[PDB]
Amino acid sequence: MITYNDFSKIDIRVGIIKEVSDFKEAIKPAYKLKIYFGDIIGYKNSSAQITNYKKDELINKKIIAVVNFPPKQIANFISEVLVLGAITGDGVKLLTPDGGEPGDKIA
Amino acid sequence: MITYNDFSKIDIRVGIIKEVSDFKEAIKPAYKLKIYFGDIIGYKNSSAQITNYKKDELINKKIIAVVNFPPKQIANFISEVLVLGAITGDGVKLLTPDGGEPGDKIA
Repeated sequence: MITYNDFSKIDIRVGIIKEVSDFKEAIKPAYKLKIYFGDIIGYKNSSAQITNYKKDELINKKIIAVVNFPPKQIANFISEVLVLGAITGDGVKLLTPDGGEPGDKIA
Repeated sequence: MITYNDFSKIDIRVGIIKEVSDFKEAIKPAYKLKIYFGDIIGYKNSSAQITNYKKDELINKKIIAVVNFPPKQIANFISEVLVLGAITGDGVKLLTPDGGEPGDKIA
């Protein structure tokens, strides 16, 4: 129902979470994440509904994100990337790469 | 580059690799993978350039795949889904979910 070309339009990278705070103003329970995506992209912020994880579980965790969306305002915060996770019977479960560095690209 | 809708159009699921064999006719080194995506989608086949993994590393592994591409013929084989992995300095590294069941959808 899409093309292989449609998927190539999406820029999906490995990132590493470096800071986590509560997103107090958000409707949904959420964290503000500051994520490093390597020497060229640098740091981007994200809103993520992943409060099933404790903050200490996310520090230095390698995650996967869409990095070429338009910035999304949510209250007074700008979410710059979308962190990918599966919607499961036990909440959102992050996607992780088996290995890789921040800024590595999904094929 | 895109909008959120460009991403939402892509159907990305958790699947589990059930069978792995060598894709002997492919010019790139690749495995043929039979992957279970839950009781609605069922089984799908994929060609994956992940021969840096041993076959016994992949059996029972939860992976992430795009499930709504058109089928892609590669030699005499039809690859039905795209298994997602990061392109790293040490080869392709599969994406895995932290948890989830086959057919669970990426948000």
